[PDB]
Amino acid sequence: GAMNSSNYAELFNNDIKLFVDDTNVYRVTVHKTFEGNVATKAINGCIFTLNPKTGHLFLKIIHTSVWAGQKRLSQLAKWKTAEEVSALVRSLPKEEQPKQIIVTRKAMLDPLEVHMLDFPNIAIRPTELRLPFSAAMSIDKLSDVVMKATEPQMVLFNIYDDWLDRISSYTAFSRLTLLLRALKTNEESAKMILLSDPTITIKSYHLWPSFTDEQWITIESQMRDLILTEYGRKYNV
Amino acid sequence: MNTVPFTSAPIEVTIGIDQYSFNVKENQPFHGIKDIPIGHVHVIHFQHADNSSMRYGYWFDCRMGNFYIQYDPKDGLYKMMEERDGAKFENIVHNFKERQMMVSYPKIDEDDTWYNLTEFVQMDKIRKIVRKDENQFSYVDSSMTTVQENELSDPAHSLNYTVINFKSREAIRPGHEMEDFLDKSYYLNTVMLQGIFKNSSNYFGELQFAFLNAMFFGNYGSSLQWHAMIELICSSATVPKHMLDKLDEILYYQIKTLPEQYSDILLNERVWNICLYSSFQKNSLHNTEKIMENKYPELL
Ligand SMILES: O=[N+]([O-])c1cc(Cl)ccc1NCCO
Repeated sequence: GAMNSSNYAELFNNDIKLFVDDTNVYRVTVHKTFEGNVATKAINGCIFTLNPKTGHLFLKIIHTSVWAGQKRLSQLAKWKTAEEVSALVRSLPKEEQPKQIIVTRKAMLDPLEVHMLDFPNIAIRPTELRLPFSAAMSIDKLSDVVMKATEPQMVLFNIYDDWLDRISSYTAFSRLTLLLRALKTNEESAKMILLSDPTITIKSYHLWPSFTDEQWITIESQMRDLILTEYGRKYNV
Repeated sequence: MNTVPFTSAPIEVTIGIDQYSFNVKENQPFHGIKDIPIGHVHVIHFQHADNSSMRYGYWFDCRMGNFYIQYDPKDGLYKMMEERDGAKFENIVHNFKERQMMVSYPKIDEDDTWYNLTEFVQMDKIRKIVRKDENQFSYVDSSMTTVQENELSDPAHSLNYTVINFKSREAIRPGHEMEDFLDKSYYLNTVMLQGIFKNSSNYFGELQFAFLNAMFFGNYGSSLQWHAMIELICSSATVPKHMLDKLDEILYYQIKTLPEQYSDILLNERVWNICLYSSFQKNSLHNTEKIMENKYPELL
C-alpha cells in the first residue's frame, strides 16, 4: 500500500525502486491577451524519476510540442508521465527494472497502473510523505537542460553527486530532501546559502557544490534554520 | 399457467416467488404454488425462520419440465426436483388443487413488474452462469462466490458471470491506455458486445440476473457484477441509442422494486453518482435519474 514514516527504511534496501514525481511535467505561464482575457503559454517540463538508493535520476524532458493541439492538458500530463515511465521500464534490462514505483501524487496511481498492466509484478504505490521533489527545477543544472531542450530528451544524472562514497543512502536522501525543502520554501535564501563562498565550487559533472563533511554540517544547519525561519515568517511565531 | 407442488412444509419458512413472498408455519398444510405465468423465468426462494442465514432458491422455467419442491431433512433445505413421469405429476397436482392447498401466483393484470425485470433473462444463459448441467433449474444462495471473486473457492459452486475489469489488458488496448480507460467504448462494444455477449440482449440478461440475485439472496458478488455492467455502459462515450433507452428502462424498474430499507447495502454510491452525474451517459437515463432522486436522494 502507501508509504509513510513507519516504513521509511524500505527506500534504502536492495529491492530496486523508483519515485516518480509529475509536478513539473506541465508548466505554464499565465498572461493577459490583447483583448484583456487570460491565456496560458506552456514551457518545457520534466518527469522526475529517482532511484533513492543509488541517486540515479532519469530526467525525461517534456517538450512543449507534446501539448500541441491537445485538450485537458492537466489530465494528459498524468498519462504522458505514465507513458514515459512505462517506456523507461521497458527500455531497462529485466534485472534493472524496478520492483516498485512510488508516485508522489495519488492522481498518478491509475494512469501508471494502466500503462504498466504488462508488468503485473511491479507494485505501484502512493506515499504519505510530503516530498519536496517539485523544487527539482531550483537545481540550476536541471532547470538549464529542461529550458534549453528543443525536442523530447532523456538526461541521466546522479542527484547525490559523489556523496555515497562517504555517507549512506539514508543520509544522502535526507540531505537531498532537506536541500529541496529549503529551495522550495525560500529559493533565494537557499541558493545564497549554497553559493555564498566562491572557493567551494560545483564540479562540471555534479549538481551541488564540493563541500567537505564539515562544510556540509554547516550547510545542513543553515538550511534547517532557513526552514524554521520561513515557518515563523509564515505563521508569525 | 403452471404449478410447482410441494411435498410438504416441515419447517417454518418464508417462501419467495419472484417479487412476492409469504410465510409458511412449521408443518402447515402447504402444497405449493399455482397459476405461475408461462413464458417467463421464475425464481422460488427460501429463508428459514430459525436461521435467516442462507437465503437460497431455484431459477426455473416451467416450459422446461415439471418441477416440485420437497424438504430434505438430511441436507436441511427445500430442494427443487424434476418429475419425468408427466401423468404422475398432473395427477399429484390435480389432487392438491381440488383440496385448495396451494397459493396462487398473485399477478395483478396492470402489473408488468416481473416482465420488466426479466425481459432479457433466459434459462439457457442462467444455466451457463450457474453450472450444474444434470438439472434444468439453477440453485443460487447468499454465499456463492463469483469466478472473479475466486481470482481475488469451490469452482463447481460458483457464479460464472462474465469477468469485467477496467484495469485489465482485455479492457485496455496497447497505445490507447488513456483513451480506453477514460472512454470504455472499445471494451463495451468490441470486446464485450461483439466479442463475448454477441448482442445487447445477452448483456442485459446477465445484468438483470445479477441484480435479481443481489436483491433476492443478498449475493454480494452479484451486486458487484450488476454495478460493473452499468458502469461499463455509463463510462462509454459511444453507445447505441436503443441500448441507452433500454438501460434506462431496465434500471428504472430495478430501482422501483428494490426494498426501500435495503438501499444502503445494494446501491453503490460511487457508481450511481458517477453514472448519473459524471459519466458520458449522465444525461441519457432520465427515468432512472428521476426515480433515484425522488426515492434515494440521500445516496446522492
Ligand atoms: O411426482 N411428483 O410430481 C411429486 C410431487 C410431489 Cl409434491 C411429491 C412427490 C413427487 N414425486 C416423488 C418421486 O416419485
